[PDB]
Amino acid sequence: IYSKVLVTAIYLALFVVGTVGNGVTLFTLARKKSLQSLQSRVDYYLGSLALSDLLILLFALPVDLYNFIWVHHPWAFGDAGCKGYYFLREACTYATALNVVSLSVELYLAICHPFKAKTLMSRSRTKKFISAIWLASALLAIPMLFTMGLQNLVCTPIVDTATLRVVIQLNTFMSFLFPMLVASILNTVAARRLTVMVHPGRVQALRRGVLVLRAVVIAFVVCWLPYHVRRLMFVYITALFDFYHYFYMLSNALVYVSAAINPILYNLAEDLVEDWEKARKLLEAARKGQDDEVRILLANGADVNTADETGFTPLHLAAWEGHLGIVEVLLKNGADVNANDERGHTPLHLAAYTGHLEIVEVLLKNGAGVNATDVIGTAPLHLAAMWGHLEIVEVLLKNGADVNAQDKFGKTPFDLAIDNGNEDIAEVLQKAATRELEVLF
Ligand SMILES: COc1cccc(OC)c1-c1cc(C(=O)N[C@]2(C(=O)O)[C@@H]3C[C@H]4C[C@H](C[C@@H]2C4)C3)nn1-c1ccnc2cc(Cl)ccc12
Repeated sequence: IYSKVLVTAIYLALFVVGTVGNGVTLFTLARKKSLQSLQSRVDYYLGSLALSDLLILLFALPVDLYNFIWVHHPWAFGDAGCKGYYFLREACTYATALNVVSLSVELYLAICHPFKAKTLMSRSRTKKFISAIWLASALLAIPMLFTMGLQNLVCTPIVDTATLRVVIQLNTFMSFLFPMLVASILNTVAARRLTVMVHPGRVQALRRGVLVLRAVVIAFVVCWLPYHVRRLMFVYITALFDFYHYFYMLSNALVYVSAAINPILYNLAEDLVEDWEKARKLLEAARKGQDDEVRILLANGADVNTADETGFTPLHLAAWEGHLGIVEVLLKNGADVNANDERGHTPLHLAAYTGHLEIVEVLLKNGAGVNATDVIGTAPLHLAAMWGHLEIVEVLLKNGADVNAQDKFGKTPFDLAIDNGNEDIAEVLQKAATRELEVLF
């Protein structure tokens, strides 16, 4: 009896947040206009999946909560509500299945037949086609009007178990399993081709669409499998009989919980990957040298102080690749000049390494740590003397570089200069050293 309240509270909560959630999602994707066509066509399929979820929450859930609340009470929705409850529930399972299949085809064609896709696909055609999806869904659901009926009050099948075993089997085959098999094959083949095509506005959309499709396909199996499993049992199939009763109950809730959380989830997940893509784009743009792309991303709201798995900020990559323009703009939008990575390298280490003179100047001008030492004990002057960048050694020494600094290997930059046959560079450190001796006295 106590559980009834607990289930009610949970079931009511799922209803209000589920209806409003899917409603907001429906109204949002409606207003939403994207320049990339596929972005739109993806959102059309995401609309009809939110509609399918909303219908089930408005029409089906309330009937269940009554069936749960009033156990073994008369069916109080008439023969119309009886036949209709299963029509809508069957009409939505088809709609969802045809959407995830239609979406996966459009996204397969995009990647694997682009110059066949360009000549076939359009926002208008997708919109007109998603109508056909809901028609087919309604026509495929018509048989459930005749299978279910009212008797003595129970909304129970009004047809033989033989004829009923057929429809349940035909339902589960192409409202599930067929879509699952088609979605996973097409999305796999496409995703493999996509990761190869990497090894532009349209190309961005594809990576988004493939993520979306893998997210909805995983969300589709977790929700509808225990349900369709439960259905499949009726067709084929004690003390555990009462224990297998819990599965039936658990499978219903799952369809509802999923349908209610998916909007709250998708939006939560979209935000994270939305920024994760911006940050990933900035790092690529910085290292590549697309000074244009960087400008756009920083305005968009990309994190100036992003990092790699290694701990390479954009300023590390720009300084390393020697993109003075990108270095200048990164510092302009408040990049950490003294930022460290795993090995403990600052940008000034990398600009002294590759030997970009003016970047070394800019980093120091914007307050770079001149003596900054890494894990191995190495400093920027070690690296300039190592590669023999005489001009960089000059400015480093000029900006208060420690000519004496030794590493873990017990080698100073003076030694490294000699050890690389850099006769000129070595001569400058000797001069610099004896000057430091005289001020020390
Ligand atoms: C022989 O059936 C099973 C055997 C083993 C496990 C089962 O479910 C966990 C089932 C099963 C499936 C359905 C099952 O899927 N009913 C429906 C439903 O979804 O509500 C009903 C009946 C038809 C038309 C329509 C849609 C389908 C199939 C309404 N109902 N159902 C059950 C039938 C009879 N007694 C059961 C007792 C227990 Cl403890 C659990 C399940 C039972």
